[PDB]
Amino acid sequence: SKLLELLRKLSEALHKAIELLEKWG
Amino acid sequence: SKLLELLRKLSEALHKAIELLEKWG
Amino acid sequence: SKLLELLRKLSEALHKAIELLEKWG
Amino acid sequence: SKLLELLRKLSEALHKAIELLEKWG
Amino acid sequence: SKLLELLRKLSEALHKAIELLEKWG
Amino acid sequence: SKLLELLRKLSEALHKAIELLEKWG
Amino acid sequence: SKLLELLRKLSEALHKAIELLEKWG
Amino acid sequence: SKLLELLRKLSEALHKAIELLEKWG
Amino acid sequence: SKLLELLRKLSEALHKAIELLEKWG
Amino acid sequence: SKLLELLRKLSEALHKAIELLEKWG
Amino acid sequence: SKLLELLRKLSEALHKAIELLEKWG
Amino acid sequence: SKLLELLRKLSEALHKAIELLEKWG
Amino acid sequence: SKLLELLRKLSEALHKAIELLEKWG
Amino acid sequence: SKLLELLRKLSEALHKAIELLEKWG
Amino acid sequence: SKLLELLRKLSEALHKAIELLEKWG
Amino acid sequence: SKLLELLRKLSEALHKAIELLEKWG
Amino acid sequence: SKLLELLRKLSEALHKAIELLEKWG
Amino acid sequence: SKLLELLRKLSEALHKAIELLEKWG
Amino acid sequence: SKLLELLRKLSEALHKAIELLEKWG
Amino acid sequence: SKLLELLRKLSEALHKAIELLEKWG
Amino acid sequence: SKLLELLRKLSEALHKAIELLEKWG
Repeated sequence: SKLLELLRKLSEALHKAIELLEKWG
Repeated sequence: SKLLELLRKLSEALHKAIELLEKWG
Repeated sequence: SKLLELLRKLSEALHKAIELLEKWG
Repeated sequence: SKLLELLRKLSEALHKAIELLEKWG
Repeated sequence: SKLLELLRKLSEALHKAIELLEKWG
Repeated sequence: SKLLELLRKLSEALHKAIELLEKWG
Repeated sequence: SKLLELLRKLSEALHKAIELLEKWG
Repeated sequence: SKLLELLRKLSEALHKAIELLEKWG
Repeated sequence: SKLLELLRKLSEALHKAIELLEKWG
Repeated sequence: SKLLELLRKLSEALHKAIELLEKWG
Repeated sequence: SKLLELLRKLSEALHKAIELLEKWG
Repeated sequence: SKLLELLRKLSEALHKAIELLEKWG
Repeated sequence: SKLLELLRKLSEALHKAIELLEKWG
Repeated sequence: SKLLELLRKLSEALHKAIELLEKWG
Repeated sequence: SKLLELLRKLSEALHKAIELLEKWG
Repeated sequence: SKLLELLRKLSEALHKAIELLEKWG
Repeated sequence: SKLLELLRKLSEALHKAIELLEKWG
Repeated sequence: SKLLELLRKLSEALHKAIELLEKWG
Repeated sequence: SKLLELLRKLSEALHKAIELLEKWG
Repeated sequence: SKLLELLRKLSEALHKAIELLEKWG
Repeated sequence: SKLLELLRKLSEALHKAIELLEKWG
């Protein structure tokens, strides 16, 4: 469960970073 | 522009698949 | 309903990729 | 050009089918 | 309506695939 | 050649029958 | 062989559509 | 059920034509 | 080759979706 | 099982198209 | 180049997620 | 703001990973 | 094994994206 | 056990610094 | 740039924490 | 070494957040 | 308050690091 | 050893001083 | 400004303690 | 050498913390 | 009591330093 929550947390950091790239470019 | 929206749609889907993993496991 | 949400999102991404293939090709 | 029109056409139909799965499911 | 729209869309994909066969053959 | 032509005419008819199914349905 | 298999498949589909046209009309 | 059957047949014909496209192309 | 291999892949998915529509509907 | 099989097949197709985009671009 | 490599890697993680979803589901 | 939100999201996952590391080691 | 390989995959994608942000920004 | 305790400690501080940056920025 | 540089530094730490989890797990 | 490598990494990131807080305040 | 909490946090991590140097030295 | 011991003693006094700054501040 | 200078000096000492744990460890 | 300059670094933070209490007290 | 305790601690660190000067010198 704690390794699934880490995956979820990592995933949503990745979505924010992609979101910033599309906002920029 | 089109490339970055494809990028965003991928990570939006990747997130929703990981959300499902956490809900299942 | 979330399994079908995931399915819908993947087909959206598939369509946008193939759209980009036609514009490039 | 013709082959890419076919991929796009097929991609539209696949999207229409998954859209009907989600409405029925 | 959705079912008939999908049948029409598939029918065009099939027609342009056969159009491509005839040109290639 | 003649066989590919018959394939084309068959698909033309199949598409025009589906078109009138949608018009009637 | 596959060309005639396809031709047979189109014919079988054309008949199913026409069959539904008569039921509806 | 009859429109769904018609739909299946069109998909089968469409895949048979793609088999030939792949071989010829 | 790669375009036609993708073309095949769309068809297979479309057929899987339709088989599910037919079973639900 | 069928929802997941179709989900696998969309991802499989989506991965193939992006592979082409990377070669083309 | 780098934008496309990120797109390909997103696709790979999306497929691994789904492969896991298919295994669990 | 968006950069700072990413930083925050990044170090939460990192804290979670180290918590896992601590529990495992 | 597969859950952790997925973790590695998201991690690699995250670093790719931030590498892009740094180059763009 | 002790050296991972130090990892956890630096992780807590790094997070608190980020949180201050985010509130100040 | 100090933000971006900072982000790059945490992304590196995250990756190494992950890489240790997968070797440990 | 791999653990110490991480710990050095966290030290770098913490010091650069502190440097940012000193510059901003 | 937040600034002072961060100083206390840093101080206590430094003490734990020096504790560790004592054991290894 | 005596150099390590003085280091520990220095860190101790530093912590209680910061502990006093936080109570006073 | 004096609290931030003290904060700078704390992290500066902590980094050097870490950097010496890596030689000794 | 580095152990001796850690000693110096700790001493300067110790001095600045006491100077703050004298200023505050 | 806390001011007097910090004073006792500082006295101890300085005495320890004297010891070291006596050993080296």
